[PDB]
Amino acid sequence: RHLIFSRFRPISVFREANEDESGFTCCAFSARERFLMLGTCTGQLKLYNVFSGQEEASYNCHNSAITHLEPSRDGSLLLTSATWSQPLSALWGMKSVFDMKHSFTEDHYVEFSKHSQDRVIGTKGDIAHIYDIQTGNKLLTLFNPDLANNYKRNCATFNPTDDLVLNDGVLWDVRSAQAIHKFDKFNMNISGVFHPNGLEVIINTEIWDLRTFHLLHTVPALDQCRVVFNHTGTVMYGAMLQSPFGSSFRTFNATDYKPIATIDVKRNIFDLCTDTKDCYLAVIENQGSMDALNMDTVCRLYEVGRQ
Amino acid sequence: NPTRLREASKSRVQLFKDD
Amino acid sequence: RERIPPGNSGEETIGEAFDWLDRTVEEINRAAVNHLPRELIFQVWRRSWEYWHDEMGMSVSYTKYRYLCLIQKAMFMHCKKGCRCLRPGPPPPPPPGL
Ligand SMILES: [Zn+2]
Repeated sequence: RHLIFSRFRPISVFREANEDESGFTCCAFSARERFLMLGTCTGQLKLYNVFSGQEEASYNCHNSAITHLEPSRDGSLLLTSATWSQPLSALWGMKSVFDMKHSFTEDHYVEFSKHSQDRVIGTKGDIAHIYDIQTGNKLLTLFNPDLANNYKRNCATFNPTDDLVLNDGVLWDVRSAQAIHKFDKFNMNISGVFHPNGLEVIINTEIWDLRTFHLLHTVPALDQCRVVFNHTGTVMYGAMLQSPFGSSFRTFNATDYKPIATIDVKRNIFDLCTDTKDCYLAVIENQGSMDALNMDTVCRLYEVGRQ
Repeated sequence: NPTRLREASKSRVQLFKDD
Repeated sequence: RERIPPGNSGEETIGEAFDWLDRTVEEINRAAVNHLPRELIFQVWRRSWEYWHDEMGMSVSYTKYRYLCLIQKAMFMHCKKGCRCLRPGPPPPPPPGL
């Protein structure tokens, strides 16, 4: 594990086919991983065949930069979020025709429920909304002004069984819509994430015990990092957001929180994602600056476990 | 102009580049 | 194999593409002055214009487009850091089978 997840080897580069300046901002694998899905700075979404490298479809989703993509487990649905243009988030269908199903006009981030995906959780500033996928109707809003932490990058989220919600550093019980606990605030930005094991809560550098609210680990190398887990919850990838984007990503052992490797890519990292096989890692990689009137941003594909 | 981009074999960028 | 719907980007008309470009540049500017320093906007606009319009001789449409992509990236960077600062939809699918 420390051997495999410390070795990465670039095998291809994807660029926007018709552009003079590539403008990718976001990536995700499709449900069956035949395609890489790439959002762009202008609000389009491009699908590239991983095997052949060909672009196969382009869609027009938003009017500003794509910030988040999440295909549903079955591949019939897709969530998107953008940057400044309303609607900021939306729900698309991916069957015979690409179509828009629902708008979440003011939600800057959006996520499927984790057990059965019949619900969407949305985030508007410090407020969480839960929606029903069929109707689009808002089922409940979670908010408490006396308990808020006002994290700058707040992103509400379900726990693996869908019985709990984390929002702005507050544990909510969904069934009763009552606040259960409020986690101590030690940073200004990162609001936190559930471990796939269902036992721990990870908030910036602090790992808390979900049952007893004990402080279990302090992991300094996670500070201000955007966190992603692999499919089995054994490995964490992180990329630092202080352009404030770091040029490295770090791998961690997800069971004991021990560091594995730091991989310098010599490009600013905008985003990254993993398949379900631990075969490939995809990274959005930027070079240049506003001063040079050049912000070429490309996607590099890596083999995991080979050097 | 009701011509589709696909009818013209153009993307947005190419369309703006030609004029 | 996995299948995906055909793209709709090519289903936008020429006329509506030009209007999209004009309308969006104006809107991004009005939005960006509430997040980014005003003189940064002015500076990127004027330099983009000197380079692609005056120096390289590209159309005003191409010039506006290179400029928009740069501002969209600036806005992306601003919002990812976290922000506490004080209209026709998508084109139709192509007809199935064609
Ligand atoms: Zn702002």
